[PDB]
Amino acid sequence: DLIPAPPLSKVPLQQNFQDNQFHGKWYVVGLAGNRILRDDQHPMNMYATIYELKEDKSYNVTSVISSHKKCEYTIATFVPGSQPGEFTLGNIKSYGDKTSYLVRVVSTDYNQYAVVFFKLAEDNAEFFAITIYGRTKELASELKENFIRFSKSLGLPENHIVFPVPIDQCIDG
Amino acid sequence: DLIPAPPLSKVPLQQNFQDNQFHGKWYVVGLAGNRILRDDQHPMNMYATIYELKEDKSYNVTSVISSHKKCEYTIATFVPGSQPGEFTLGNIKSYGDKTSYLVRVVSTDYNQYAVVFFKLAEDNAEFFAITIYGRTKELASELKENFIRFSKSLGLPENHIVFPVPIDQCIDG
Amino acid sequence: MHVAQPAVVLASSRGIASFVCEYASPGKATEVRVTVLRQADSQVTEVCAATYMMGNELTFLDDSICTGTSSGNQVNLTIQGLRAMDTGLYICKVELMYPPPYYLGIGNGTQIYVIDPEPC
Amino acid sequence: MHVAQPAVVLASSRGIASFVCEYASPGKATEVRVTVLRQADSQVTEVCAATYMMGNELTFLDDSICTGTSSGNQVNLTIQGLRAMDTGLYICKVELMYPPPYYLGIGNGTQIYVIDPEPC
Repeated sequence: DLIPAPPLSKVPLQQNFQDNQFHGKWYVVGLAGNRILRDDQHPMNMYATIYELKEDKSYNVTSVISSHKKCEYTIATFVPGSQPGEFTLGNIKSYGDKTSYLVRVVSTDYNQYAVVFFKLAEDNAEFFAITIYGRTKELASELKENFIRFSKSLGLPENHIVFPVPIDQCIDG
Repeated sequence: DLIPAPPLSKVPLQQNFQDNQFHGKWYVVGLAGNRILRDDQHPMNMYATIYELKEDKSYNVTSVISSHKKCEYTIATFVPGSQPGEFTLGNIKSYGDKTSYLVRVVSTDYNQYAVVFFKLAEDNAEFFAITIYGRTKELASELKENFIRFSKSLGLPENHIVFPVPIDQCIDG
Repeated sequence: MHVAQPAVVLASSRGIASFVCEYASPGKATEVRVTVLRQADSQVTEVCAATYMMGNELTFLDDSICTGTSSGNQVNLTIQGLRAMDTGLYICKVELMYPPPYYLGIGNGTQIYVIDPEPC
Repeated sequence: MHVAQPAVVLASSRGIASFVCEYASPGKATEVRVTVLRQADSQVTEVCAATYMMGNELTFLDDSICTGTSSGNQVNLTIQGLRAMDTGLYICKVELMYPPPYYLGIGNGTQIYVIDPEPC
């Protein structure tokens, strides 16, 4: 009963993506997906994701999260796909022919915001998400409004969209 | 911290009260007092009070209530006071010089509604209430509005006023 | 009338629970009746009842599982003889029975969880 | 992400509680981490944690009081070694750790009441 992944034709690709300008820390200002669910009783804390450029053009992707009495860092590798602005998992081959993972930078101005699309496809299910990053913990209202419209255009109702609450713990380190 | 009983000068007395027209069943459409508290989570069921006239002019007062898997009847005796329309308890003398009880019929048309005032005074406390009875389980909106204004005029905030919910169990017997 | 009582109580190993049901000041002349109702699996049964004047020891039916005292604006209750199968929501109903006007209050109930002792 | 769990569980005489924490379908590739937090007297402590793939037996730290299995969109947990002093609210935190994007859900918690057995 999970909302199906939208056709990739509805997900724009940032033109002439510049990897040497996209590196750095990006705060998660907005997050939507077929598994995301807004609950005012359980607001989500904001976290950050750092894109560290490697010599081979892939990115080390570090997410900084504020956990119970400590800060944590997750690690992932985004390997360049067929087009600039697209990537796949560094260990995707270890999942099998039926599993695929796509990262697509939808739109970014490198120094203010970035909209990224994620799609994990498996034999009998697809999980996709859209996130809007900010170089700061806050973004102009219009940018967030466009994010909501874009999310809906992908078949996501408004309650499948959350805006993490800004925090000072661990995400600024 | 209990709201003090209002001065009796603010509580009208039905003029030329007719005891031979006031007997019978009266449904409790409204009830207010310094101990009454409206709670929408615990609505009060309506009950009825029957005034049975005795040869000595007092009334046997029977309240019919719907209890757990059964109907119940309480009993009290209202003995004529100094003025027609006023009464006291039949066993008031057994409480002591410091205890007094007054019943005053404020207003009634005998065949539609009746507004009655009750005041129990003790050494260190006073408990008073106002009730509006109906010959039927429902009364015109205006009658209830006047009851609310009258209650407030006696120093009772609106949450100290409840309107029992009509029921079919036991009160029509 | 607001009736307050603890949300949860765990019966002792001896099957006993003690809690307080507070309500509006009754005064000295007012005859008050407290009725304990057990709600379980959407079913409601009367556990015990007592009619009293403020400040007196309560008198429940003989062989009753309830005992208690009345002090100020509350009844201090103890329910004994409880077994696991008796687990449920124990609701206090407090009625101002005399003199008129009749009025009452009902609490949200005290959930009593009962665990039967080990055979030793 | 909505995380569902029983509101109340009474620990057995042996100090054990078993319940389920359900959440959104994780899929087969997603690395999920479940963390059990104990809230008591406004204080929060981490009881146990395990990272797993859907359909596997969970691996908690050695000498851990938690054990369980993952099936479909839920984790079937058993917490043992509980004592009266351990009574509290056991909250399930479920995080989608890998691959991006990081996301999570937190349950309202399962209140576990613990009664210590009689010395016989």
